[PDB]
Amino acid sequence: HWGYGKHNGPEHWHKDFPIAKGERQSPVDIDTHTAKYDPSLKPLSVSYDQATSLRILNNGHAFNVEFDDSQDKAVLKGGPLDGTYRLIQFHFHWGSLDGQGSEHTVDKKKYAAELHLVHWNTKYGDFGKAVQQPDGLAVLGIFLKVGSAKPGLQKVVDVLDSIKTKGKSADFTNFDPRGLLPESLDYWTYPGSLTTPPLLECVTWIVLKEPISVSSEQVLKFRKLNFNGEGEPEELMVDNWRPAQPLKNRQIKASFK
Ligand SMILES: CN[C@@H]1CN(c2cccc(OC)c2)S(=O)(=O)c2sc(S(N)(=O)=O)cc21
Ligand SMILES: [Hg+2]
Ligand SMILES: [Zn+2]
Repeated sequence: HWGYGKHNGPEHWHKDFPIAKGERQSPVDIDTHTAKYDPSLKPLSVSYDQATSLRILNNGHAFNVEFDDSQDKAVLKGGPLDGTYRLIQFHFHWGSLDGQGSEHTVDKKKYAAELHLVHWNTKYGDFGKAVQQPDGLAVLGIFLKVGSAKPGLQKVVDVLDSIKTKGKSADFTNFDPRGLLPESLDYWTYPGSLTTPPLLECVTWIVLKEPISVSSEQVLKFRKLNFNGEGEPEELMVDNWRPAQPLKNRQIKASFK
């Protein structure tokens, strides 16, 4: 199956998923000088106060924290969006070194990791239906740089022991995602896709200008996960990121000057 290795990495995905070569694929490099400042952009509205996390699991590609998206508990609104988007899960993409890991790049600069808070448009009924629409999902991209520790990430870090191998999951209730947000909500936005197969072009990418910083040992724990299941030969989960795709006939709007 697809993965991030030489024989099943991103440069092979198109063979099983032709959309890999589509017109609005992510991630892309964000050129700060050619991004158009759009004054008609509203501020983002991130309502994560009623967020209910439930479980965290290693799905072979990364660890995911899932939330109870049965009701509008943690929604994203405003910004370039029209409609309410419910939070369903969040994951990370990191590297084997501190100078790579982010999918999106700013002026060709890569960050240690990138957090993705995934939401689906509520006018579509369920996630399954949202993925069949050009405006079905909204993903909040947040870069992570190495520096001081982010206290809000530590709770996630401690539990990685329990989900070391593919398929393992653990209960992860009462987690407040608000602790992983930067001070500023200034963003860049553009229409794109999922960065992993099936590579569907249903996403409105909202990438924040301000990155959060985590410690060296915090991201270190990330690199100790396993792509493989228990028993199989160990394959360290690192560099689970896709390289930037051509921007093509698209424009990146900035919510700031
Ligand atoms: C592996 N695909 C990931 C999980 N998803 C998924 C799960 C079930 C079905 C499906 O499509 C039919 C997609 S997902 O939509 O939550 C996302 S979003 C995303 S990223 N890096 O672009 O943010 C990676 C994945
Ligand atoms: Hg779509
Ligand atoms: Zn992602």
